[PDB]
Amino acid sequence: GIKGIYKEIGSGERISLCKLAIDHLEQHNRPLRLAIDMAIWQFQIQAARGGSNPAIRTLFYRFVRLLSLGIHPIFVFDGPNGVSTAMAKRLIRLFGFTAHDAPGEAEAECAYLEQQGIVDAVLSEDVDTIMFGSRVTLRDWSSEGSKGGPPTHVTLHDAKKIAEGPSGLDREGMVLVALMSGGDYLPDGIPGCGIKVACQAAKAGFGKELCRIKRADKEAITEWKQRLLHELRTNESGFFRTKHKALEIPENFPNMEVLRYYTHPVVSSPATIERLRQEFPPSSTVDIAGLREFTRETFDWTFRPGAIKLIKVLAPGLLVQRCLDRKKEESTLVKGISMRREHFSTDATPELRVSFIPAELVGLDPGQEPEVKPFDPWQPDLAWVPETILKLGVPVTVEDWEEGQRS
DNA sequence: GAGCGGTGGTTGGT
DNA sequence: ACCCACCACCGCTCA
Ligand SMILES: [Cs+]
Ligand SMILES: [Mg+2]
Repeated sequence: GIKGIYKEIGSGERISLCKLAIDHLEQHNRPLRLAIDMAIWQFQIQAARGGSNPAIRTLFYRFVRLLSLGIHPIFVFDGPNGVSTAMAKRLIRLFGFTAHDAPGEAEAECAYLEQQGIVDAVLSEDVDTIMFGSRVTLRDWSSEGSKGGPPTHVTLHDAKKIAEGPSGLDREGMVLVALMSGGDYLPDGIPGCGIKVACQAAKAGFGKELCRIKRADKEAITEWKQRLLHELRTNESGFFRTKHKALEIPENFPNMEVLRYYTHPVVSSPATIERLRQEFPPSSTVDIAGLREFTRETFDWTFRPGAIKLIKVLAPGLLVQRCLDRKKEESTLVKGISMRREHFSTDATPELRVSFIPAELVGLDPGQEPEVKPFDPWQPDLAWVPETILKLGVPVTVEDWEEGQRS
């Protein structure tokens, strides 16, 4: 669920992470904060094959991507109300990211962080998060189009734009379409009533009128239900396309308790949100010797090769992350810039081509582990890094480069 | 989760 | 007793 929702609210805007991240960093003068439901991995991560722990491995590579976007993730886990939590939590930590346990459903807790200002956006499996208070929700972190390769884009959904848009659906309206047409907890709903007639009741306000009703008031329900049931068997207001005389409404319906599960979901306590306001983001500091230990054991990246490869794979990410904390000791991170580009894979975010020493940047020496065309972690390597990030961490190397081009 | 073609049911009109 | 378009529901397919 919700089956067929995107025909009503639109498919979302397909934008890249880079652009969302650098735009935010430009307007708000600090990195984008993202609550990531941990359910997105389950059925996207188990397609890698070979080696040791391919599921954990793609998680590893996506975390290195999150570093290179300069994004501050908080990773959210379902509570009591394939990829292993323990592992995963340990790797979230080695990367200097944050792991958060929801009291109840992760989707609900995410939306709640966003609406409390702990994060600026939710990245989820779908837009269920909108029924839960979400305003800016992402889905489908994935390669762009048929270009089969790097996962660079997400699909962005904007609750305020949807509610104003052709479908008019808002949080209270969708919730009504979930009750009748089916959701996670009540996959049935009103039998025989699907998305098209449910969206027609939502734009007739029936979703507002019910989310405003307490469950105690029993008198108010019947007036609402009898009213709704009457427009259904008659279509007196023209609320719908046709008339549904045989569309049976169950006695239980509406199930307020299931309704309340959306309108007042089990989310963290106020004290938890307070703790979060002060502890997130934390000191984003990647544990280098920790990742080394992890990768040797988890991925069988053993001895010098493994060390080399961990250096190559993590150095561009560590450069971005170092830039956003930070005579000319800018050189400790960047040796030079060679070129500029506004590539479509970032919706044309300006990038500069930075030269750097991988092994020096990471801090590992491969000669201190056993030795058993090639990549030399002491030669310069070259990454494309967003300009806006370079001007914050290495301002004078950008200026020098900028003067070189004028000349 | 989401798309897609099929199937069977409801409505309004032939 | 038929069509007709629309819809809702099913089963499969890809992750
Ligand atoms: Cs239904
Ligand atoms: Mg869901």
